[PDB]
Amino acid sequence: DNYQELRVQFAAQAVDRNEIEQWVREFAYQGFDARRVIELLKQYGGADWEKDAKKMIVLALTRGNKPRRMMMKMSKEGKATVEALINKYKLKEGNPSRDELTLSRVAAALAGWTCQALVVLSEWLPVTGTTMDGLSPAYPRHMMHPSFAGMVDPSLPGDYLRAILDAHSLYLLQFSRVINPNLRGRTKEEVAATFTQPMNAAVNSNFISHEKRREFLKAFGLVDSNGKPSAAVMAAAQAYKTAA
Amino acid sequence: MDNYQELRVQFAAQAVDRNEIEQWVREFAYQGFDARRVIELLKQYGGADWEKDAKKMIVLALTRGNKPRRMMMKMSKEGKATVEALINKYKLKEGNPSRDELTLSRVAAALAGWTCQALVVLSEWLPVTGTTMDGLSPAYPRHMMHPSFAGMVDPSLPGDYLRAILDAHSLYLLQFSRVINPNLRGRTKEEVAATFTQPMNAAVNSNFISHEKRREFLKAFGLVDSNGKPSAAVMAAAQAYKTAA
Amino acid sequence: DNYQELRVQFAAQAVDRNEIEQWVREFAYQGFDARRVIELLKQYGGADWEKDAKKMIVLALTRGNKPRRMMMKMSKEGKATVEALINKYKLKEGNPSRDELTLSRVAAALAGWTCQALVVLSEWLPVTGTTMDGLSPAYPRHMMHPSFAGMVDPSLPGDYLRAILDAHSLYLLQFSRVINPNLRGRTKEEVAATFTQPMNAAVNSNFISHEKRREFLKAFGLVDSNGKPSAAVMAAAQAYKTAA
Amino acid sequence: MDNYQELRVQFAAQAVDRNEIEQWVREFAYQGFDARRVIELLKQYGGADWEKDAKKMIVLALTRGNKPRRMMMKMSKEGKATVEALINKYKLKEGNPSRDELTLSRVAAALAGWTCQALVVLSEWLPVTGTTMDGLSPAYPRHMMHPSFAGMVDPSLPGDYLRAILDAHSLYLLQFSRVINPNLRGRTKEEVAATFTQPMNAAVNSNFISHEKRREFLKAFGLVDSNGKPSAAVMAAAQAYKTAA
Amino acid sequence: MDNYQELRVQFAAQAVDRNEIEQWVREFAYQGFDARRVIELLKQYGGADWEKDAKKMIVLALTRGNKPRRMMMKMSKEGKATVEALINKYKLKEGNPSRDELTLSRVAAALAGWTCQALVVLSEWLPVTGTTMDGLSPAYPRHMMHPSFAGMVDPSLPGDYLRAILDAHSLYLLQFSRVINPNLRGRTKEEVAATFTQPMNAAVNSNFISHEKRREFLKAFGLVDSNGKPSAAVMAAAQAYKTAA
Amino acid sequence: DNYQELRVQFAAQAVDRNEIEQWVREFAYQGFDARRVIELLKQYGGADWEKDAKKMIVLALTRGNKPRRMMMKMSKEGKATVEALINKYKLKEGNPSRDELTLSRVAAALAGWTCQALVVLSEWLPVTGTTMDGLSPAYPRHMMHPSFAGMVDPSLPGDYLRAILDAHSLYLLQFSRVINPNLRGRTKEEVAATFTQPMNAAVNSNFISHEKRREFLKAFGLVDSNGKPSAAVMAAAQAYKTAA
Ligand SMILES: O=N[O-]
Ligand SMILES: O=N[O-]
Ligand SMILES: O=N[O-]
Ligand SMILES: O=N[O-]
Ligand SMILES: O=N[O-]
Ligand SMILES: O=N[O-]
Ligand code: NA
Ligand code: NA
Ligand code: NA
Ligand code: NA
Ligand code: NA
Ligand code: NA
Repeated sequence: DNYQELRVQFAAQAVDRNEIEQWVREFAYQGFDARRVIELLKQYGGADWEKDAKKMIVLALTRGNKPRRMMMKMSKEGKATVEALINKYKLKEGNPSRDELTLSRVAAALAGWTCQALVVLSEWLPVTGTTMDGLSPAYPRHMMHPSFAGMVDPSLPGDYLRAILDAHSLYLLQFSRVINPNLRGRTKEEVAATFTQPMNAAVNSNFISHEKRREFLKAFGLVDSNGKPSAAVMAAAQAYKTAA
Repeated sequence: MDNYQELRVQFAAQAVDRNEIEQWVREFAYQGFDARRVIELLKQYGGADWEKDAKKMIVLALTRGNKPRRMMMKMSKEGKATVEALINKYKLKEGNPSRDELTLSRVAAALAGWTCQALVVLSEWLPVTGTTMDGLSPAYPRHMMHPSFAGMVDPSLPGDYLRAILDAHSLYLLQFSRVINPNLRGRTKEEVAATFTQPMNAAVNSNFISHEKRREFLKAFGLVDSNGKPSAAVMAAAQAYKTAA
Repeated sequence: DNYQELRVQFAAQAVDRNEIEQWVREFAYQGFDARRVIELLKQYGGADWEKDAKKMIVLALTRGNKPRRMMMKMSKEGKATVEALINKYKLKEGNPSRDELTLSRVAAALAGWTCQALVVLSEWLPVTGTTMDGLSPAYPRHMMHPSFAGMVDPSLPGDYLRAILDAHSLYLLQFSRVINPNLRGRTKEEVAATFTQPMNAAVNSNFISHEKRREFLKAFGLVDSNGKPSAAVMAAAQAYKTAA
Repeated sequence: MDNYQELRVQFAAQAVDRNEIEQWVREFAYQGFDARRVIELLKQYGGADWEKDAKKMIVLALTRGNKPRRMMMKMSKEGKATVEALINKYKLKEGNPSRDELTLSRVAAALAGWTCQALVVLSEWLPVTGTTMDGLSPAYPRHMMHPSFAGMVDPSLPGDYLRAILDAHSLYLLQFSRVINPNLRGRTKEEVAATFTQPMNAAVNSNFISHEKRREFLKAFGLVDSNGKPSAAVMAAAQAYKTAA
Repeated sequence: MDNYQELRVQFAAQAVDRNEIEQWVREFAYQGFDARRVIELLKQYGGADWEKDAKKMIVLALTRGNKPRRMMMKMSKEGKATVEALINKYKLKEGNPSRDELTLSRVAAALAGWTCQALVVLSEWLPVTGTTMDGLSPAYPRHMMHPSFAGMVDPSLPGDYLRAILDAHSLYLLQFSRVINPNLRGRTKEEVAATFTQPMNAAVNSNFISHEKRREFLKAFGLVDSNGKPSAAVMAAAQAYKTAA
Repeated sequence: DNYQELRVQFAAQAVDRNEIEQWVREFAYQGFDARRVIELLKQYGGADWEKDAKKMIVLALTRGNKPRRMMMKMSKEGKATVEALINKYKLKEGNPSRDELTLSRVAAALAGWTCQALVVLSEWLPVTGTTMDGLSPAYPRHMMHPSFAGMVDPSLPGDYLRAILDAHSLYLLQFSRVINPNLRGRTKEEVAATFTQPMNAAVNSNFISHEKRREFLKAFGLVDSNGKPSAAVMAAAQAYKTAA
């Protein structure tokens, strides 16, 4: 048994690009499992799942991702509603197994609705639309949640895709610093290192086709019928370039 | 079949109803305290004695704070006995307990109409005195000198008038928050504001005391005129908050 | 049961200034209970209480307020005397109940004698008279303990009262910083925030009448027969104004 | 008698044999991992499946890191199942365990000849990308972009050529060590170098893969010519490391 | 009746007797050690061997310190055995125990008349050497180079002469306190002085060894003349302490 | 029993310089017991002790003084050798009793060989000869371990002795800072305060006579036949003078 010979023979094995890249995708970072999230919503929720999901998205966007914590500072009626949601959907916090629901996961799996809701919810978010407008004129409300990444069509022409992601990153920079106060004294590049992984995971996920995602981007007014980013997106992308 | 992509796209096609969503926002919003429950508990525990006891507890809250066991350690024998009896009768707690528990601060907040009037008498015995406030803004409104005041604000006031009322009140909240907490020593105005704006806005926007009755109190307190326009003293304090550090 | 109506009716209740101010006084900060202190001294001490109290005042002023701690660095004779005092008077430390004695409480309750003793004890105090003299010429020794606050007549004309308290505060500023080393890097205003509460409590307490307190101030040479502060008091008040 | 001074002086008179002492130095030198044991364990646990599984584990090491339980917490259901099976079959551990335990990093290191080739494909999915490296030194050699590369270095190369190869590799190691560890934020080049030079030199000088076969890999990778002279890209990267901060 | 105000005012009318109060001050003053008890314990434990053992313990205190168990860990077999026997015989402890316990430092302090003389021989083996002291003040008095020296000071010396003696001694205490404690690194002269002045003054003012016998030692040590006037070397060291940092 | 009289009579006792200085030496700091180290080596090692000691010195100089720690990062063969050494010689770490061996103690007790080995081992030491050469030209390799102190003849003329010790201290300054990283931000004088005690202990120990130590210094080329330090020693001494 010549271990040195086994080693050199191993090195002589093909470097199969197709095979290796498939493994990369198989082992890639995944933030959440959209198909499982919806399956669980339908399972626990039955006939009530759609309305309950909408409530859970409003909760995620205006109060956060800790159901037991938010209950401590809430009206009697609101607390009762959340209590019932926890018991019905077995809601957890943070990053449990894929067989468990969280408020943030509901928002992410149903991003088409979430992003639209941001238009309505703007002034009740941790970073408001008004604040974003100070950084870039008419900042797109549809981009104002990490859930937006799942609406991005990665097959857009490179320059258009980059503009969409840079624009969205301007929000992510502000949002990350509000949610995690310890990121306030860190550079843009350092903060980006913390939000790019989940962003790219959703951009490149197998959930919602390229064509359907671009349809959402067009419906949201983020790109025109030719896929070119809106003036507001271009402004925000430029603002990200010079952001600190 | 179980087409989750299809279910997701049809979910996205459903109405994003502004009126419906805004109702949910209100249902799920931050609540600092439950005024109706506070008064219910006062009446329950206090019976015929609740009104007088509530006034005592407000004076206690405004001059000694929100820690009944702590304040008893530095008090006259007679005062200590009064507070001891109040704790046992009303089951008083410290800080922020459940909705089913009373605290001194919650009594003051639930009964803000009286609390804000009492501030006129109590000015020189508050943690931040009226005299101190006067150095920051001339003739500072005494009615604004407790977090309880937020529950007297009418959120339907014209944007500029509402902003002035809140900015003026925030001048006090800035000083008060720094005095009661030596821990919040070297932080900026905005960092201190982050500690008081959430409970402030919750009381401003709560369903307790109608918009009209709130404005009536503001008028009675001399903080706004018949049209809701803030007084000279309020405007002065709002400007002082803008330039405050 | 209309809770909103109950609330507005409550607001319509009179704001009785006399009633409210009486409550303020009833609930006011009290540092110690002078009447109880003397009662306990007489009870535990019997025929020996007066002499023992004098010893306890010397202990409080030259060693501090921790009887068990000071015993660890004391002559055999001194240790035995303190041991006996602890056992006889059940002496405690810090802020126990009003039914318990401490060395500092004895000094405070019997401030008339304590303040006179300071003349003799000056160079053995944590802040010496010599040190005080560097800050203000001929600093009044009678003011050199927190116990002095109980000798202040709050009915003195405002300017005279202010001068007395400012003069006393010059000492309190130095003393607080010696006893609590963490106050050394804090501003005068910040240090004042820590000594003004117990000071004012004693100034405004119901123990020893206005007339009798002013008699002490006159006997100590701190005010003249017309209540006007001495030159030394005025000097110290001015020194406090410009102190850091 | 028991003359310890005499025994000590006669000990000092004994040979200080350079060849003997240098052999002891080698015997007792730092070892980061045991390549022969790694391959033995792979063959033992894997059987007919070991080669394909090893390739998977190398891709896993290079794109997700050295913590199999941690990476599983953010992975597809299918990916998680593959990794779970790999852990159970090969008894995978994290960090630096005993010689009798496999880790993902050890698989990559023991099979560096293949690992370094895979880096050409994997460039844009590594913690520090090839594109990032190109900004620091133009056309940075992809084959050098893993600590595994140290095991491909022939220590018998002429002094200047060896130094260039190692300096060029160290440019990557500087960036890589800072990226994977936010803990090593505000430290200098030399302080970061202190964390990677020991395992680097151990692999460079190890008895695994002959000097001649190592140089053959370097030649095949286009890093040196037929005489062992480093490529233009290697020289550029060596210079970049000199002036790096 | 129980008129506590009356009792308090009549208490204030009682004599504030300077002589009586000053006696109490002395009774209750800080005591660092009890010299009479130290010598009693030495005689008790040591019997016929106490004098020689005391000298050994003083040499031990001055050259190794006040931790007998610690010093044994870095000592010859013979030295260790001597110290071990001394610990068992005299029940030696570290730091500051009760009056009924001996320490090495207490032996040196209780027998300061001999300790200060031994410093002349021991100069170059102390934590701060005489040579080091000479760089700060020329011909620094060796007799002053231990805290034990404080017990040789006559507090009845004229104010200026006493101050000079203590200032000169304090120059050593400043250096000594900083050397034996790496913990007291970045503190000022006054902050270091706060750590040594209390035990210094206690020994200066203690009832052990008469004022006259203390001055006799000072004269014998060449530190003062027949009139109590400090030597040139003492004056030089006093001036050095004034300008020291 | 007059304790004051006993005290003054004690002071009247002779200050015997011979007696006192003998006690100083008896109680002096000792880093290790060379005679005991060799006795233990011979006892545990029997016929193998000399070869094993050489291995242990190479271990001490190239890996350090923690046998169980170094084993964790070592070849299978090397680990087995060290394991056997630990079991045979009952090797410990740090500062155990004199009846226990450590790797550093073997190197120190057999310094004559250790110092020669440094010539061979230079580039594998924590501070290399190459590094030392940057500070002082042709730095003497024989000085590059704390073990060297036991080769120093304290009877050398003062200037020659000082030059030897200053030269050796240049290495000790660099070495101490590498082994103890917390000494990096400390002054030369502060670092010296940590290495001078063990240095002087070995310089002045009763192990290996003055004549034999000087013979080693001459054989190592550190002094000439007249005891005068080499040019390299003088260079290093000067480098220590101006070192930070
Ligand atoms: O991790 N986003 O599918
Ligand atoms: O928390 N104010 O309703
Ligand atoms: O608290 N002084 O009565
Ligand atoms: O640790 N590389 O053999
Ligand atoms: O503490 N000296 O008596
Ligand atoms: O401590 N050296 O013998
Ligand atoms: Na998404
Ligand atoms: Na309302
Ligand atoms: Na008093
Ligand atoms: Na090899
Ligand atoms: Na005396
Ligand atoms: Na040695």
